Amino acid sequence: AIKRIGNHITKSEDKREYRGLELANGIKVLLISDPTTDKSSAALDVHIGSLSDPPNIAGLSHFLEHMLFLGTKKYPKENEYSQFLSEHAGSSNAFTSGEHTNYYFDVSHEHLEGALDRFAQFFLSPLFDESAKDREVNAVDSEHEKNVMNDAWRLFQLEKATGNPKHPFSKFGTGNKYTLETRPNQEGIDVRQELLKFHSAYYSSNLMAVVVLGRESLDDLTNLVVKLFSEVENKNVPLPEFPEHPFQEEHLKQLYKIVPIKDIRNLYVTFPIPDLQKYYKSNPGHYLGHLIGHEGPGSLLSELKSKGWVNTLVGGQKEGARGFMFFIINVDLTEEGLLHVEDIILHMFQYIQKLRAEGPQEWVFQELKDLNAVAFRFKDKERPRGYTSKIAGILHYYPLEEVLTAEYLLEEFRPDLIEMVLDKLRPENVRVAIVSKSFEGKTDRTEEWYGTQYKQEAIPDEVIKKWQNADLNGKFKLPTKNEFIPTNFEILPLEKEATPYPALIKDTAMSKLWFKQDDKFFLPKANLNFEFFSPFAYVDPLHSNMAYLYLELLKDSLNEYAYAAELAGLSYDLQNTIYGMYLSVKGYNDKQPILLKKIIEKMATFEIDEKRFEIIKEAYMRSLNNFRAEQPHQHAMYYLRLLMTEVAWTKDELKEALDDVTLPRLKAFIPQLLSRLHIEALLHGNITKQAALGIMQMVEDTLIEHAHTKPLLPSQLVRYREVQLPDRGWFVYQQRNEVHNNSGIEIYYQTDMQSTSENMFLELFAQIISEPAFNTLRTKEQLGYIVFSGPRRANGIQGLRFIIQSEKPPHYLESRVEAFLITMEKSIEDMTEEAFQKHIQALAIRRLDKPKKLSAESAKYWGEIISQQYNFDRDNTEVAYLKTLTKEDIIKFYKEMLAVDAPRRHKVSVHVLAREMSQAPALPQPEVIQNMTEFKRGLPLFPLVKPH
Repeated sequence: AIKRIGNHITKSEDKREYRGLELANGIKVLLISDPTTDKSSAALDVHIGSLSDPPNIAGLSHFLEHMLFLGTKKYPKENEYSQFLSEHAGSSNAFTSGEHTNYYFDVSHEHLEGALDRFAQFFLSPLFDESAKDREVNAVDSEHEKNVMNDAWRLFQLEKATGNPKHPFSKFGTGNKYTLETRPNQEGIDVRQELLKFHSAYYSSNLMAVVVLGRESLDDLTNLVVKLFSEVENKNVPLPEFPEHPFQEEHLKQLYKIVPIKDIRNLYVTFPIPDLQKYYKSNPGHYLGHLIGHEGPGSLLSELKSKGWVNTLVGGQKEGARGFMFFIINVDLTEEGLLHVEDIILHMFQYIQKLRAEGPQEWVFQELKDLNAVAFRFKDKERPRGYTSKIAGILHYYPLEEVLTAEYLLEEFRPDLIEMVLDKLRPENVRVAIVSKSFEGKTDRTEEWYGTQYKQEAIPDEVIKKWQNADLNGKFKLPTKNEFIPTNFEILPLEKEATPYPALIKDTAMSKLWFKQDDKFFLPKANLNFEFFSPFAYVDPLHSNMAYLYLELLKDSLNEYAYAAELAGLSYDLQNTIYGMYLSVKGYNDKQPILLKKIIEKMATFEIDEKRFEIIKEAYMRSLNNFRAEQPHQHAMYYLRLLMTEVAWTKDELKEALDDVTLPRLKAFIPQLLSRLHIEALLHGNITKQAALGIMQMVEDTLIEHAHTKPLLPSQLVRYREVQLPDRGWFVYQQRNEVHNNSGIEIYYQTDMQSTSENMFLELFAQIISEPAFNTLRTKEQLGYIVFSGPRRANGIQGLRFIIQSEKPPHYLESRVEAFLITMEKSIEDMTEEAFQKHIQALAIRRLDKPKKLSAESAKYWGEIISQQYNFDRDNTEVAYLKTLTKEDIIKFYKEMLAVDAPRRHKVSVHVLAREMSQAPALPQPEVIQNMTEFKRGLPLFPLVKPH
């Protein structure tokens, strides 16, 4: 079905040449040409989802697109494709939606022909082997098993599940092992003959969406792949649509009271709405999402904050099926926000009435049109993974020139659409869902798969009647026009000062300031990473509690102003560290000194409300004891950063210390905190050197203006040290989770500080323990799913750790860890020069890459500024050291540091018990650890690093 069509594609700043076409067998094709990209890619999306399954077997298309990986007529071996992307660093994956299933992969540089040769003939010959089936059923069951207690997918499926049992929306997407293979054979149904049925009948027809991120040209890749794709044969399967929303009045105007897993409280408002996909030109859904969840003066959220009932919210247009679509409003609840919900709904109806008074607005449409104008015009680049799959997800509805101006460009104003959705948004169309933990003994209708319990209990008419007629206005106003719109579009020419790295352009006894500007990237955006530094931050639980509650109520106050900036592409973040408080602003070049001036002056002189303080106290206090409940890999990493620092406060003691925190103590504390402190900042983007000096001066002068901050002396530039191990010891202890029936472990190894040898040693060892541990332990030995291996780099200290959550005895697990160590030990001496050379070159390309997004490289540089290293030319350092390595060196690495007969043994594991609690030698005995403090009492501390 070899057909070819291309022309100019509206592609914004980008240099990547593009073409789109479509083959006569129903395959959407996008041609990407770029002569400067390393990794080439391609990604096929079938416009068939898991709602198109047969009514008896769930996740059948899901399981087939799993099984469509393995086995061709040309290469019937199992991982052959995948191993071929293990040769050249590729990483395929695929995902499934209600109407789509989307394969995607990449490839090293030019090797596309191979993977495409191993990818095209999936349609001709599926095999359905022994091993594929018998391992993939375990992979699907684990895929569902990690989705058992995940509350997002849980509440997702609960939305999926409380509808029409007749609508094909009512299919179960993933499927566990009970529905996957236990259900057909107990019914006598052959799984494989169905697989052949499903593959033959459904897949082959139409609605594919290929893209090809290639780095050759357009024409040569074109007449390769059109030729290469004629074996897919059209069958004319019609386009699957739904002519009605699944809520045919049995389920409308309804409430639910839901008990979650994590102790959260949410209220959910849902509208099933027909499609406006044909109206992608005018797009009322952006207007609705823009207008509903707005946060300004006279807004709904301003009143709910003003009554203190809702902390934060998100609502808006939810994408759905071809026929129907959704419209959500999801709000947070306080105590009597849990108790006085109806009036909240009344306030929502007042906001609806506000929308009913002014009707649509045009200056809003021009404003949002200009925002998407500029913002679509100024697009940076694309991710070689994820972007292509996303566009290919949206590629179904648009011609080959509309693939970029997808929804990110709007032509026309259609107030009749706004009249339609205004007419749609009525108390008739509301779905309600209450999320609270306290509904025990009260909910009968239990979920079948997951097991949550709920009740219908339809709203009586008195509330309804009062809801329709009483839609009036109180103190609600239209959201004022933005003023943070930019006119700064001027590219600043690079100066005589052509440094490739930020120089210390300003030094005081107060601060230290680093700055660069983008020679490559050329965007009107900038980064800001202010860090407040204070002794008093981590001194105790009590002042740290006050710091967290301070910054919480700080952002909570300044949010209602912040929303217009956040809507414009002006981000900020207040955070706390072990050091002090953490600020990271990022965004455009418009009101940068101005907004920053406001921020600094606001958190400089800041005030507190009473009931606001009560809410921040109670709410984070409720957020405290949730940290018993997380997964033990997360909990174990918390213990890892617990043990491997100098001082560390546990979450219980920190939890208990809020029993006495009153508002006057904090309000006395605050300027004392603000009395002295340090700021050290990295500024990166579209400004100048002298204006940066003025911005810094501005900031510190603003501080001295408010709280009369004076500089620090360089003896209170402290850092935390890290714990020495007694050179031969292997120490461990255990904690116990209540909820999970799984044990976790993290297996720490102190090598050394980052010296030039140790970086390439540990990196090389990390890659050689990367793939075979995934190959033999998690895959082959089937230990668990949360199996993790690899490096640890913290506090200027290298490390090696192994994160494994499973249902095993942990010492049994240790024994096979050590067995894997012996396996690797033997696997060392078996290395040829090909493993050697390909392995170190793949390590080089893993390490070496020039940054694509400016926000990424700033996070790396920032991550080095907080670690006080600053050696930005570590890359040349590492590559120059890398050429000087042997294999016997890594035995020299192995023996004294890693082996069991080690004089220099620095071994340590961490156990985490489960809820209820092939040959290994005799390792030495561990220690019991009752008091971690009395443990750390007599233990040495590491040196710190000479800063580059």
